[PDB]
Amino acid sequence: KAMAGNFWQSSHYLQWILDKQDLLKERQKDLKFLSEEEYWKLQIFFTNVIQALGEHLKLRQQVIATATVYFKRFYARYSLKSIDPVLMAPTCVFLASKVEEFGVVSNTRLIAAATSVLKTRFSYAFPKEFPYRMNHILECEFYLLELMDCCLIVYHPYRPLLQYVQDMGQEDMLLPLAWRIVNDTYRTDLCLLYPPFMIALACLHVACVVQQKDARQWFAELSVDMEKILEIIRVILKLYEQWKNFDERKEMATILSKMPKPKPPP
Amino acid sequence: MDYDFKVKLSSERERVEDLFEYEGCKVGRGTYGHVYKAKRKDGKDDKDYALKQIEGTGISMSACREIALLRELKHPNVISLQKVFLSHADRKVWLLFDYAEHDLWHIIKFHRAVQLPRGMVKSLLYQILDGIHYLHANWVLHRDLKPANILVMGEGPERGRVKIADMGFAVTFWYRAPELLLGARHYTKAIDIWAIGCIFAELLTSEPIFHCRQPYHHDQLDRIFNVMGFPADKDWEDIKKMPEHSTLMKDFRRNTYTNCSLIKYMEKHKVKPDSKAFHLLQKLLTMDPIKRITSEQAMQDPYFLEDPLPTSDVFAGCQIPYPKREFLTEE
Ligand SMILES: Nc1[nH]nc2cc(-c3cncc(Cl)c3N3CCC4(CCNC4=O)CC3)ccc12
Repeated sequence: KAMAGNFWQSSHYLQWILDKQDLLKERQKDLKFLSEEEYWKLQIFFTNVIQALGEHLKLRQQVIATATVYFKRFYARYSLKSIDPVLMAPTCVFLASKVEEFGVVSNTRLIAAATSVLKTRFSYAFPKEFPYRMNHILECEFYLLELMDCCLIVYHPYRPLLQYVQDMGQEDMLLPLAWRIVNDTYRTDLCLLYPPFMIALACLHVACVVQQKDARQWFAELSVDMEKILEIIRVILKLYEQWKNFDERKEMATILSKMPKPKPPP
Repeated sequence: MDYDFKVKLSSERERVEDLFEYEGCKVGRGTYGHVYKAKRKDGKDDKDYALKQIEGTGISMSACREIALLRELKHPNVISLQKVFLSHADRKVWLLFDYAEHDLWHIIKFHRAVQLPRGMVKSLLYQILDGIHYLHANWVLHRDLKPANILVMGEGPERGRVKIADMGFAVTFWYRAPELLLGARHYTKAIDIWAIGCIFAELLTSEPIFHCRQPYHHDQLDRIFNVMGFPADKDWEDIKKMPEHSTLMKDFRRNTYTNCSLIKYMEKHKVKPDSKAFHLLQKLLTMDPIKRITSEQAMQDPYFLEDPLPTSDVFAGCQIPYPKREFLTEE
């Protein structure tokens, strides 16, 4: 469990917990082409592409989460026209798989996964086959590693969620739902804005309200900034309303066509 | 990829050749790649750096894990990654570390060819223990600790500081714990501690304690038993659970080693069995890995409170007689 208790001296905390104002300042370039609404819908879409790539490749949820964090870090800093997000999604999963000690996912298996996932599960968005080959993934990998400043170890809310629910003595009751809610938080910017333990406390809280479990005293006994936790709950509640109102399958072809396109060479 | 983004990045990218002077300054070539003693071309910094071009192209599992871990680790006794350069045309990766002029392989070799002073041995052991404790606390195992990997800083602001190197991120068996030789399927903290015990013995005597002529390695085990004695059942109850335990029983008899003990070996090399040095060493060199001391417990040992106290500079302000690293050809 390498570096597991080093979060406060980690590169994730010291470099990759971003200020919300800077994030939304860098995003204004892409907001000339897409509305705010369409940008959050793109983020949901590409989160789901990455989850589907990991599911197809039989990778653990932690590896999928790290891949998702990489993808988000890249486009927190750069425009969507910099590198095709269809190229970037499998690149992130490839790089995360090497970090997380599963394997250098076979080149032929990475490409086959990319082709089959877009054909089988995203044909509404992508009528043409996956156009990229392994040399394109390899170039992209070098760009991605450079932008992340070689920051590869990413901490997630899963580990502290498990510790908190064990302390409650409510693993069987609360863990399944709290876990799925942590998965859902990756549809938003939260992982770029708050430490993972705060996200796990927010997800656990929402799970307690949904299942009608009184945990007021336990949450009262924590040494934590509850204003920050309530900010996160507010984003979690907002994302299920966004979910309700969003048809990915009807809207995404049109939204993807509105994305800024790369300039060709002169 | 967007053209404007591509040219802006290529314009602004730091290139290893532009920032660093390393022409003809190669100090190492191995399976790891190529390592140079480099200085900044800009001139503001005066220090030497160790500049490694990693072997192969792209980003392998081992390169990925090495970059990922070294990017997070920060401790005085573990050698630290200062910068990564990615060269895009040829897909080569360069790592910049702090430069360590010396190491224990070369230091011990200088003394084996004039005893290795006992203040220096204590100070070396303590800093090795400190560095491994930091790694172990972060669930990072070294997996191949030996004198070649225990670097020591030369003249400069970190003079005499131990710097642990070459962690197993992703032949000779003198530093390998007996459970590895009996078929253990996993690296442990205890395996690192055994290796530290071997290094400490070697620092005391100038000779590798389990030196042996070139998983199950009979002759290496024979040398451990000639030194340590053959373990009684009471000393290592779960030895029966080792995959190669029956091979051991087939090939060895405990009768053979009845006059053998660590006490007898160390007495031959003028290390008194009543010394705190010896009691500590025996705790590190315990055959049963579950009865082996941890790095933290070792650092608390009263050996380190006995005169002389360990020093931050293992040379104790004295002159460094050890020669600087030889330059190699580009061939
Ligand atoms: N001819 C050589 N013998 N021992 C050596 C150690 C170094 C060295 C000096 N300072 C700092 C570091 Cl980090 C160094 N290295 C080199 C590269 C290495 C060696 C194994 N794998 C590596 O990546 C890690 C230690 C250089 C030249 C040497």
